[PDB]
Formats: sequence, C-alpha cells, structure tokens
Amino acid sequence: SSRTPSDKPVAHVVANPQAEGQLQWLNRRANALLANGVELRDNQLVVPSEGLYLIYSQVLFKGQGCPSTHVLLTHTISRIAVSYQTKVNLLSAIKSPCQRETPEGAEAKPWYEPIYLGGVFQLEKGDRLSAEINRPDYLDFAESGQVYFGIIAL
Amino acid sequence: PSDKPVAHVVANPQAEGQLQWLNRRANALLANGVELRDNQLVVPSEGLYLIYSQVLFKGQGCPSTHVLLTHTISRIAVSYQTKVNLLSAIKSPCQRETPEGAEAKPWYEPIYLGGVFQLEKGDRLSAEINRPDYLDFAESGQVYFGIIAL
Amino acid sequence: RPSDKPVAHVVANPQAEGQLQWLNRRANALLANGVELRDNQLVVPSEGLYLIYSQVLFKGQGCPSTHVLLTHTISRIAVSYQTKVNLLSAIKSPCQRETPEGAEAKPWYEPIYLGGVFQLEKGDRLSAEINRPDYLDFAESGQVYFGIIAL
Amino acid sequence: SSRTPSDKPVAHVVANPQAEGQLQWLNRRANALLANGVELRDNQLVVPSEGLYLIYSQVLFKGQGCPSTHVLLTHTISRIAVSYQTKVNLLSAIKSPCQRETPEGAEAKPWYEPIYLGGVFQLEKGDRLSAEINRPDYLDFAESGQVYFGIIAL
Amino acid sequence: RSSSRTPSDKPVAHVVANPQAEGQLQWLNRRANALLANGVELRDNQLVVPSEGLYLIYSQVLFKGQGCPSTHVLLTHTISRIAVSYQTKVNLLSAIKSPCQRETPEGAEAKPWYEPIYLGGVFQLEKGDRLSAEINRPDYLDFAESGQVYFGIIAL
Amino acid sequence: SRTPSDKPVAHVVANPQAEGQLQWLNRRANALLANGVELRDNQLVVPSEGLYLIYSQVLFKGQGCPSTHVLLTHTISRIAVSYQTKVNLLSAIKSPCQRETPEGAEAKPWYEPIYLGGVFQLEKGDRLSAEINRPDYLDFAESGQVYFGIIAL
Amino acid sequence: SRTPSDKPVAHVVANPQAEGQLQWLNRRANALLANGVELRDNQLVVPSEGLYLIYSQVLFKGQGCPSTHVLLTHTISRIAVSYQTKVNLLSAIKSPCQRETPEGAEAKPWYEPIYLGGVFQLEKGDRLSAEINRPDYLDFAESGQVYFGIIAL
Amino acid sequence: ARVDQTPQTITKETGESLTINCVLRDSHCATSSTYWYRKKSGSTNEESISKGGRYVETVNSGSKSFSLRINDLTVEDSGTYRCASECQYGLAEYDVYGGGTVVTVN
Amino acid sequence: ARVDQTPQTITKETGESLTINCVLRDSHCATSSTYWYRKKSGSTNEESISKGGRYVETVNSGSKSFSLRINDLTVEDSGTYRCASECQYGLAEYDVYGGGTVVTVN
Amino acid sequence: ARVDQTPQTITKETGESLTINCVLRDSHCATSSTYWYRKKSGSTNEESISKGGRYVETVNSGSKSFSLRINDLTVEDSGTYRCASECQYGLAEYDVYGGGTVVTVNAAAHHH
Amino acid sequence: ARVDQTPQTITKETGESLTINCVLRDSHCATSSTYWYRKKSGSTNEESISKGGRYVETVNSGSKSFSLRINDLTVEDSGTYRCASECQYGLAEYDVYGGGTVVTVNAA
Amino acid sequence: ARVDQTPQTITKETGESLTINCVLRDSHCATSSTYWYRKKSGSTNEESISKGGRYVETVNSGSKSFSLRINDLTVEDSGTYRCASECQYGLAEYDVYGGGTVVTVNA
Amino acid sequence: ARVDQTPQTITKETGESLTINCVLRDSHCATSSTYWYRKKSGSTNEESISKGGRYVETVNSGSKSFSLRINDLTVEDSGTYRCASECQYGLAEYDVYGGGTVVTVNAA
Ligand SMILES: [Cl-]
Repeated sequence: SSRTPSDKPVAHVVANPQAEGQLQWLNRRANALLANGVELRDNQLVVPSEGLYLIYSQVLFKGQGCPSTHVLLTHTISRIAVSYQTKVNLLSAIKSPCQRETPEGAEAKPWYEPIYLGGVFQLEKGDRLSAEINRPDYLDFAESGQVYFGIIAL
Repeated sequence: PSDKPVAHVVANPQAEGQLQWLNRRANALLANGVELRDNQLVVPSEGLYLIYSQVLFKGQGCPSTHVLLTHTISRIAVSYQTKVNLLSAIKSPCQRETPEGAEAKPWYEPIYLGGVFQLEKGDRLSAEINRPDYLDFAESGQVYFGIIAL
Repeated sequence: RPSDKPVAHVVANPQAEGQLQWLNRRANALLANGVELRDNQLVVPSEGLYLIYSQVLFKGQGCPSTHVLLTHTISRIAVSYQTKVNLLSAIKSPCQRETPEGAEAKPWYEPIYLGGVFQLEKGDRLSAEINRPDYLDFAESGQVYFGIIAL
Repeated sequence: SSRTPSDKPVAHVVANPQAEGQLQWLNRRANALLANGVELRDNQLVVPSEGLYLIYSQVLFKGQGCPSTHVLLTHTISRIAVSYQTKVNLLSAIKSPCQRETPEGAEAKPWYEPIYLGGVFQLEKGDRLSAEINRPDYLDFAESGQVYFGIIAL
Repeated sequence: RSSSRTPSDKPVAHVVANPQAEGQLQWLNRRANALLANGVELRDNQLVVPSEGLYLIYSQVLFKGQGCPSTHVLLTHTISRIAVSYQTKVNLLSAIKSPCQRETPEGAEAKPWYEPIYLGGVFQLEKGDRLSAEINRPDYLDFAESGQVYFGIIAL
Repeated sequence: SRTPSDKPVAHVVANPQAEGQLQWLNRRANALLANGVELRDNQLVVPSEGLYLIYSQVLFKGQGCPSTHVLLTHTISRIAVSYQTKVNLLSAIKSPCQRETPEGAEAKPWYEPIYLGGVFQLEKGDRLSAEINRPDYLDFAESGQVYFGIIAL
Repeated sequence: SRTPSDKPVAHVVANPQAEGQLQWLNRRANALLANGVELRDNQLVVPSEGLYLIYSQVLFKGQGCPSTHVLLTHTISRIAVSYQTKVNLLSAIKSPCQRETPEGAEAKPWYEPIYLGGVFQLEKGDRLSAEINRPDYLDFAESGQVYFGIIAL
Repeated sequence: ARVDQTPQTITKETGESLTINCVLRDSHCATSSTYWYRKKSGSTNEESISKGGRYVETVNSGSKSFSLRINDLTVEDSGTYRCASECQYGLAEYDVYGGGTVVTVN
Repeated sequence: ARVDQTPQTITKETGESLTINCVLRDSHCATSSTYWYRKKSGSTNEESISKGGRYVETVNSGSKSFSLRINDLTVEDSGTYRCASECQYGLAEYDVYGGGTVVTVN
Repeated sequence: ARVDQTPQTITKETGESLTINCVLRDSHCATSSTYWYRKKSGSTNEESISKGGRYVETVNSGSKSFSLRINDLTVEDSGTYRCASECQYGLAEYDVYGGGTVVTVNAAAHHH
Repeated sequence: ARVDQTPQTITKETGESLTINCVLRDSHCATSSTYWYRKKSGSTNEESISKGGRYVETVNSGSKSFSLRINDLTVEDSGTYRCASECQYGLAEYDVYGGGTVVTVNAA
Repeated sequence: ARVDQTPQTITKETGESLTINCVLRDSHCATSSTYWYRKKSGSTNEESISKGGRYVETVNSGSKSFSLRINDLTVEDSGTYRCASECQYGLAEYDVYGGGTVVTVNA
Repeated sequence: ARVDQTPQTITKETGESLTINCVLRDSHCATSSTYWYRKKSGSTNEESISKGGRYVETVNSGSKSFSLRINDLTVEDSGTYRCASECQYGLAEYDVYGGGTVVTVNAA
C-alpha cells in the first residue's frame, strides 16, 4: 500500500555491501530512493527532465595499515552531456591518507578517511552523472549509510 | 511567509562534555512543525527531506592506540521502531606516532554527512557522535545539524 | 584491535625433554608491558601489587621406594634484600605403597597449583622452580605454566 | 535496590546440585555471578569483549570405592577462537583418583580428590570457553563451593 | 534456546480474538495456546482452505454488555464460505440470540450481562475456499479474559 | 469430481419447506451423507463399528413470550443392536421466556440456540436420532441454523 | 468383542449422587476412558503428544433467582509439563437471572446450558480439568446433559 | 530487525520436519509477497524454494508473520534458509531478509 | 507466568545504572531470540533496544534467564521496559512478555 | 520467479498516483526492453501503455528492477496492469510477464 | 536458610484454612516478588499457586515477611508447599526457597 | 593445526622439483616474516635455511600460504623440513611451525 | 511500436556473432516480406543487407517474429541496423521499421 503521493525526480542510492571490490549502486534498500523518472543505467544516473539539481555523494575509505607513501584516494562526480559529449568533473576531492609512515615495526594501523561532495547544477535531458573513485579496493561499505550518492530536483 | 518544515540546530558551547542541541541561538532555526524533543528532531510531515550535520573534533595530543571518531545520523521511524543509520562516517585522527615523551600537537578533524531521504510523520532524527570529549564548540557553526523539507 | 598493564603467562617448553624452561613466544602465552624473561626468571618492571601463580603436573610410570617428595616453589630476589626467599611453596608425596612390583604399572599424575598477591619492586626477579624436573609432563597443552599480572 | 555500581565482565558459576550426574552451570544461586555481557550458551562462556581475562575453575571428585584401576581424572578449560577455529586447551590437569590397593573386600571407602586451574589469558570477541571433566559421574556438588568456574575482566 | 520435538500433519487452525483490538474481532495465531500451521493461511480475517477434504469447523464468541440500550437488540454469529466453485457467500453454520428480556434497564441501573454462542459442524471444502467467522455486533465482544472467543478448523 | 474419498460421514440439514417437522435432508447444498451412513426414518444408520463424533444444533424462535413456561429440550438418542431401548447420548434443556406475558410491547421475537456434541463408540446397525420436544418453535428458515451429523473419528 | 480401535479417547459423565460437586465418572454405559487417558484428581491426563479435540458441556438448573446478577462460568484448563500453571483453553460466562428479580412468588425453574469445544496441542503429562464456579446449580440428573472429553484427531 | 527469523539453528533427523518462522517488524512489507531461499552447504547457488507439495507456507496478515514447514527431510536439505518480503510506502521500494542455518543428520 | 520480570519498579538518580532481569518459566521459548522494548514516558512508541553499548544483555540458557544492564542513566531513560522471547514447540508459535517501570531523578 | 510484480491488489482514490514495481529474476532479460499493458475491467483487449507524460517509468539495471508510477488517476483507469521484458541469451530469445490489479473509487463531489 | 517457612507440618480438616508464613533473612530479596508452589502428594510436578480467590497473600516490606492463607480446604489441597523470592543486589541476582507440608483429612 | 604442511614423507632420489605447501590457519599469522628449516639427515639438528639460493619460496598473502619448491636438487641432507611464521595479535606474540619428510637416494 | 527491435545497444568483439530480433506488434505486417538495413557510422547511405552466408534469418509466422544472426564480425561492420516489414489489410499498404546500434572493437 501507499500514502501521500510526493513528486520531483529523486535519487539516493547506496553501495552494494555484497560487491567485494567494486562500487555498485542500489535502490532496493530501506533508506534509498529512486523515483519519478530517474534511471540508473550502467552505474550512472540519467536526468529525466531539464532543471536544477542537487548532487551529493559520500565515500568512506578504510585500509588496514599504510603500504605506500604515494597513496592518493580520489572521488569525483562526472557529467557527460548531450551538448558536449565529453565527461567533465562537476565535483572532485583528493585525499592522501598516509603521510609517509609505512609501518615497519608495528601491528597494522587501520585508517578511516571519508570524502563528501555536493553542489547545485543545471542539467539537460539525457545527461549521465557518475560517481567514481580511483581505488575501489579501499571502500568500506560495511555497517550502514557510509557510502551513498544521490540527486534531487530542486 | 516561508512554509516547509525546517531545522538547523547548533551545539551548546557551555555544555560540559556533551552534545546538546540548541535552537534559540542567533543563526539557528526550528520551525514549521519540526520539534526538538529529547535531543532529537521530530519530523512533522511525510515527504522528502534533506538531512545534514557536521561535527568538529579537536584533541591536544594522540593518546594510546587509535581513537575512532564517528559521526552518524540515525532515524527511528513509526513504521520500524529501531534506530537505524541513514548517514555515517568514521575517521581515525591519529596516524600512530603517539607523543614519544615530547610535546603535544593539536589535531583537528571534522566530519560532514548529508543526503535526501523519505521521512514519515513522527520519525525521530538524531545526530550523534561517540566521543563528546573531543567536541570543539569553541567557535560558531563548527558543529550543527539540520533538516529541510524539499 | 588497546593494551592493559604489566602481564605475563609463560608455559614450559615441550621440546625441552627433561628440563623446565619458560617460553613466551608460544600459542596462548603472554609476556608484555615490561615483564622480562631472563634465565627462567621474570623481572618485575614496576613497583606495585602483583598476582603470582604457577601450576606443575608431575607424572611417573613407576613408584620407587624412597618416599618421593615433589616440591614446587615460587621465589623472589629483591633489590632491597639480595637473597632467594620462597613466597609460595607446597610439597606432596605421590606414592604411598611399596612400589608397583607385583603388578608393574603405575601411571600416576599429580598436579600442584600456587597463587597469591604480593607487593613487588622494580628489578625483582621471580622464579618458579621444582625439585625433581625429571617427572615434568609438558606432553599436552597448558599443563605446566607460570605467570604474573599487575593488579 | 542495587546500590553498588560496578563493571568489568565477570562470572563465577557453580554446578547444579539437583542435576543428577551432569555438570550444568548456574548463576541464579547464592554467591554466584554472571554479569556485564558474559553469556552461558551450552555450559560454555562467551567472551563479550576483547581484552585480558583471568580464568579459574575447580572440580571435586568423589566416588564410593575403587572397583577398577582404569580411571583417570581430568579437568580442562578449552577455547574456540574466531581466529583459529579449533578447540585448544588453555589449562589442563590430570590426577590419579585411586592410588592403589583397589578395594577388594569391605570397600565402603568414599574417596575425595580436588583439582584447581587458574591463569591469565588474552581473549577476543566471541571466544567460547568451556570447563570440562572426563567422568561427570564423580562430581560432588553436594556441599557448596566444591565445583565452580569463572572469568573476570582484569 | 531449544528445538522442536514433535512431528504432526493435517491442516489445523485455532485462532483467538486479539484482546488489544478494542471494538473489532481480529484473529491471532501468535499467542500461547493457538494454532495456525500446515498450510492454512489467514488473509482478511478469513481462513483460506489449502487442500480439498473434510474439515471440522467450530467457533465460539462471548457477548457482554453493561446494559441494554433497546429491547430489540439481536446478536448473531455465522461461519460462511465463498467457494471457487460458487463465488457467493453462503452460511454454513449460523445462530441468533436475543439478550435483553423486556428491560432496556429502565427502572433500575445498568447490569452486566454475558451470553455465549457456539457453532460446529463437518463439511467438505475445496482448495481456495474462504471461510469467515463473523458477528454483527463487534462492540459486545469480551476478549478480555482467556479463550472466550475463538474460531478454528481441522482437516479430518 | 476430482479428488479421493475418506470415511463414513453425515451432515444432514432440516427441510425448510417442511412445516412443523424436523425432516433431515442430504441432497442439499453443503450437506453430506456418504460412505455407508444411511438416513432412513430420520435416523442415521452406522455402517461400521467404531468411534463417532455426534453433533447437532437447533435454533428456537418465537414471535412473543407468553408465560406458558415452556421448556425446550434437544436430545440425540441411540437405539443399538445390543440394547434395543432408546437412550439419550447428548441432552440440553433451556427455558426461553422468563416473563409473565409482556403486556405493553408486542411481538418481541426471542431466539435461543442449543448445541450438543460428543464422542461415543457405536456398533453396526445403531440408529442415532436428533429430536426436539417442541417442533412448533423451530426456526429452520435460514441456512445452517438446524443440523445434525456424525463423522468417523 | 469386536473392533480393536485406538486413538486416545475419553468421554466422562457426571456422578448423579455427587451433591454440590462435579465428580467425573467413566464406568457408566455409553462413556469411554481408554487407550492411555487416565483420570487423576477429577482431571484427564494426556498420555501422548498430539492434536486433540476437547469438549465439555454443563447444564445449570435453578429454582429461584436471587442475588441480582449471578454469573455462571465453565472453563477447561490445562496445566502442562512445559509450563506448570493452570491456564484456561476454553471458557464461557453466562448470566442466568435477568435484571428483574422476582418479587411475589417462589417457584419458577430456569435452565441454562453451556458448551465448549476446540482443537489444541497437548504434550505428555498435560492435565486438563473442566470446572465450574457454582457446583450448587448442577443438573447431573437425566441423561448426557453434563459431560467432558477429549479425542486425539 | 526488519523481519525476525526465529529458529536460527535447527538440527533434525532424516524423515522429520523443521519449521522456520519469520515475523515482520516493518509495516510496509506485505504478507502477500513472501519469498524463501535456501543455499545448500558448500555450493555457491542460492536457490528459490517454491511453494508446493513438500514446502508448506502458512501466512497470517494480521500478525505480519509467515512460516515455512519442510517435510520428508533428507540429507540433501542441509543449508542456510532465509525469508524475504517486498516493502513499499511512498517513493520507497525495498526488500527484507533474515537468517538461519539448518543441518540434518542421518 | 511465562517470563517473570523481577525489578517491577526502579527509581535511580542521573548517572547510575539499572539492571532488569527476566526469567523464562516456559521451556518452549528460546533464549536465542530475546527482545527488549522501552516506552518513554510521554511517547506513544514502543522502541526496541538495540543490543550493544549502553545496553548489555547477559543470557544463561541453562536457567532460561536473561538480563539487561543499562549504564550512564539520564532522565531521558524514564519509561516502561519490557522483555520478550520467541517460543516454538510442535505446530505452535507464540511470544511472551512482562512488565516493569523506570524513573530517573536528576 | 521470472519478473515479480509486487503490488498485486491496489485501491487508490480518484486523483492520486500508484506505483507498480517489477523485479527481474531471470538475469538474461533486459531492463532496456520493458513493456507495460493494462486491461480495463470488463473489456477483452490488452492495450500497451506508452512511456511518456502521465506514465513515468523508473529503471535500475544494477538490481534489474523497473517500476511504473501512474499519476492523475481517474475511474477509467481501473484494470489489470502487467509488466513485460525481453530476454535473450545465446541462441534463445523469450519474454516474461507478471500480474497486478487496480481499482479506482470516485470522489463523489460534495453538493452544498 | 535465607527463608524460613514457619508451619513445617500442618494438619487441617475439610472446610478449614491454613496459613503458611515465610520470613526473609537475606536483606537482598524482595517481598514484592513472592512465589508459591504446590506439589500434590504423589505427584512429580511443582505447580505455581496463583494469588487470587481462595489464596490470599499478606506481605510486609519492613520485616521482610509474607504469608499465604488458603481458605475452603478440600482433600485435594494436601501437598508440599514452598515459597520463593527474587533476590538481587549489585551485580548479583538469585532466588530462594523454603519448605513445609500440608495434609488435609475429610469430615465424612 | 595452525599450520598445515601438505607434502610430507616422500623419497625423491637426487634430482626433482616440487613445491611443499604450508597453509596458515591462524588469522593472526602473517605471510611475511616467514622462515624455513630443513633437517640434517634426520640425525642431529634442524638447519636454518637462508634466503633464496638453491631453495624456492612462493608467497601469496591473498591465500595466506607459502611454499617451497625443491630446485637444484643435489644431496644436501634428509630429514623433516619445517615451515614457520611469526604471529602477533594485540598483546600476544607467538609463532607457528610445520614438518615434512624427504629422503634422497642417488643414482 | 509496430515492430519492436529488441537488442538496442550491442558491443561484441571481432570474430563474434550478434543476433538482432524483431517482433511484429501490428497484426497486418507479414513475415514473408521482411527487410534488413545496415548503416555504417559516418556514412549517409543506408545499405540493404542480403540474405545469405554471414546473414542468417529466422522467421516464425505464428508469432510474427523474425531475427537476423550475423557471423564473422569485422571492425568495419559497426553501424546502425534496422529491420522492416510490409503491411496490408484493406486499401492499406505501408512498411514498418525499428532501431538498434552495433559497435565492434578490434584486437591487437
Ligand atoms: Cl525537458
């Protein structure tokens, strides 16, 4: 059964916990939404109507000890548009979790570093938004809403 | 005349080791039906809301082992009356190197969470952290928490 | 995943046939937060209240007619008093009759356990010892051990 | 009214006196404890949190005569860990219950032999400890604190 | 923790009214001495027969009122069947009872009355038939105490 | 017809167009009489010795309560091959009108149902009968208000 | 004799010579108690676990109508080995004396019967007991008017 | 938790019957769209148990509870059984699961 | 009468710690599915306590008894607390409850 | 079991909006080739609902689930709605369906 | 001890009233959680006596004493009666019992 | 057994090549900081095998296993060959061992 | 849409075989007069595929559905493929089309 209608293109997808080493976006979980025309194609959100949208995403990175000094974690929301068919970054962040260190004599030092991105944009019909990370081997989608990604038509 | 339920609460600075939310402060909001009950925001109407909160952690040194700073926004609903996390984040502030008999090095680590969710009438939101002894409510707008029905 | 405080639980070496030697790098054994393992001696790293305990299991395949005396003592040498003194000790006679003889079969096992709380100082060397290390049974696991814990 | 606030997982369980010839552990009796997270599943204690514990247990054996000489008395504390899923003995002791003279005639000789075990160990989340004996037909839980078993978070 | 310790079959059901229902007759199975197993499903306060065969159908209801607001009150209790073969509600067992004998407590104050009605019989039912135990006056139900109102079937 | 058979069973219903009579019928919707149980002279004839469940309901209705002081009885009787005397297996009595001819209010229809049920050991050739003392107050109008049946348990 | 038959069964009837009390009897004509059901302290003891059919009827009869509104009860209880507390499985209450407490005479017998039946899961050693609150209104005269029994379905 | 599977560990003998019960705690899931899945010990296939014959399903919409009795148990029925339901309120659509292991000894 | 919650009324001060004990009297209910519920004075919601952190649960299946210790007590912890359990024998499935109220003064 | 249409019986009020969700259980069927058909109560003809305007379709290929939210409900929108999808593996090509009924009740227009 | 049943042997007549008194000696047990159990002579089941009707219970929290008066005695009320209490201090929670026998003869 | 040597008692005349596998069962032991030992004709003591050389070591942290391929097989000695690893969790520090017999004849 | 071309987006490798299926939804179009067209990306010529060799066609007149399996794929066979059919009922004559794109990637 259903209740009050509600509208606007909406999306809040959560990572698949059962995906091992990859970022699969899901909507068929408790506090996730995907309605009113928003399509999730090849792990990509397709805008159903032209207007102003709010884009957000969080990624949580965890590693058990620091192997490399030159470890860089990235997270970007990209857009390939119908008018300009090249994927361009709308929101981006870079984070270095390890300042040298490289534990020689130690007992593993688990690090946690989250990254959050958000912005308002004008999108056109058929544009594909994509949230991507460079190292999907450090994703920590364990307990809950630690990794997510969504748009909402404002 | 602005409708839509809204809330933007900020921590009490003169609160001893605790995260107490205040609404009768300069740049804070709690109107159009959202009530702040037992340190929790009560959603007044069913619809789509934007939920966000930020917490700033400060410490005067890295003690023993690792501290985990967590920041989570929970929802206990009338339909499923158990507190479940909507947004969560964890951060380890200390990259090992505990002060080896030298002097301290104050660290700052903030954590931000935000997202859109469907809430029903009577749902209770709460923004919470595990170590209220590392809260830095010294300045204004360093720790806050709010919703708006979009 | 933190730590605690000075602690130790060392167990005899099974591959030291006919000798008592305490080991720390073995399954379910501890020696951390400052306790040192010297020449079968534990060195207390801090002044305070400690719990000292040890168990020994004696096993023989025959009963001699010498009234065997099995002893087990935990000793302490302090910086303040440079002499070996017993803190905990016990004696036990395992064989009562006049040897198996007629029915030559005496697989006997007899354990002894010791425990107590003491105030120990920096540099004190504690030692758990037995008088007849030829009947020691380190055949199975955690049957002979010795340890301290800072209360 | 429980006027005394106190913590650290602790347990001191005693054998069931009304349990024929079996070792069933009880906590809802006089001076026995089971609190702050320690669970008793199947005569097994479940460690509620990772840390350093002190483990102890005593068993008192009584029989009404030695008919055969084929009796070996054991008392063992075993541990099944999440890291190594095999039951290993933490503390063990063996005792010869009948020295000799195997009562030939006019037996009528109740014999008593106690065994005590204690030591300090590191336990992890979910570790299951069990105190076990070889012949639960020699259990003497008739008096008071003659058989017991417990852990304490130091 | 424990385990089950008996095997048994034949569709069975003995559902009892919800005490926390106030003025309605909602059937429950998740209560002490009640059964609903071996295929019988309860949809809209209706039992759906899972297999064709001969069943024993029974139900009891307890009516209680603390006064008669009229001398013309009628209490009824019926078990009905809508079948896949003939999709019309037909009564299988029915009973009527008149609770107030020329009173409508006029010359005196209110007075608590109790009146039960019981139904039982054997019938041949087919798969997918929807049986319903129904009453016309659900405000006089006394499901306070124990097994005072119930409804069940069992495959013989 | 699609499914198997079971065991001696009977569920007979009163005839609605039989005024002042408790005529039992079996060729009527949601009524059964099969696997050897026979309905002869308003009596069920047991086809095999064994344990049976005997049940019957009667609905009494009247359109006024005089002070006649009427006693309504409902009994299931048994005439067995071993003991050829009618003995009651299940019985109940009920007084429907405890008044003194209500003067002011007219009509005021009273309804009283009665149910009987129990398990008994019956032999071959036993004839069970459901009977009422006053078939002049019987309400055999609507469905399943009067019935009588056995089932081999 | 004749057919073997099994299935634990019992149909016990009231003692007619039982003043102000409900004593259950088993050795009287068309009454049964065999195949493991034993009768202890006016209680039936279930001999084996399974699904049973439980029933009981009691007939209350009185000559007067005192104490404004008197409440007559009849309940079947179960004390199980798993949970050693007497709990009601089937229960019913009935008010026999309508508001109007007779004023003027002293003779007018009322009749009220009460019947209970249901299916329940009983285990080894369960003790069922059928009881009423007023053993001074019992009609243990006549035929099968008061009884109590179980049968394993 | 959303959906509560009660008999989490059952151990039966060949030729008997295990009953697994699930209760809904989320009032948006329907007692109409229930699903059952078993994954036999040692295999990487979660199979969908079908309702008919040996697999009996009992549903009560009032208590938002369903059960799954499995009869004629063999030794090939050793695995982990989960229940499922389809939930829907407004713009939200999701499904819910439980957990519980079965081992049959011969 | 199926579960006996022993501390029926407690009055503690802010900061202390209350323990609530429940004992199973029916041998068909399992200590593997124990549940806890609080209803805060002034709210119309029975909330379910999550087993973890401030809420520690100790169970002994031998005695069919479980407990719930709550530490760091506030005045927001004043309400009626109940325990629960899942029972299953033959064809029967049911649940059990108790009762007991808490008030904390500041 | 090969497409699972979830809201089987729906009853909405005139002027509202119902969503029907279908989940693919055959991992060879494509969420790109989805089809919708409604059959109005009492008439015999399956008409194909077109994707646009009042009929909004939400698809997620990751979980292989698609839905059909219908707005502006009238009383002429009472019928049996089914979803469909086109499957293709090796040398095999097939299609799949579901089932679910809608009844819309009128508003009654209050007269003063 | 911790609980003392006062009348260990009672012998009453059909139609009478027996009182069984229990006094708590352990100051951790609560007179609020009182329990009564009957085991009829010859039976191996301890049943739980339900406080109500024929069973009247009198309790005093100050002296830690409770009693159990039974009215309308029959011959089916003859058995071993025990009282019980739920004790709980800081981290400890336990229960306590007593013992005391009743035999009822008929009036004939 | 905390460490599982699969290839054990064998008699391989001088000249052969086959890996001896050890599998870690304790999740606290590391695939790194590992050392290998072979006996001395099974008469006296065990030798401490050095790094590389005539000995082959295969390590993979994903499978928590290390191996020893017997290359350049001459007649060094017989006996029981053991593998070992350094394990350490929190306040605990311990090690694990193995065992497996090889017998070498000549032409 | 009268006639439904099913595989809308395809990506296969050099040396493979793609099957393109079309189902008729207009009951007036015939599976006897079916047509196939390929249009290479970057070309403005819609070419007519001939039925034979690399182009195998499967037809079912009962289901009014036809397919086109294409074998020995090269990298020059990347383009938009359409299917067609000619319909006729009364005084009516028309044709129908679909839509679906192919991309093939090379190798070394
Ligand atoms: Cl547009």
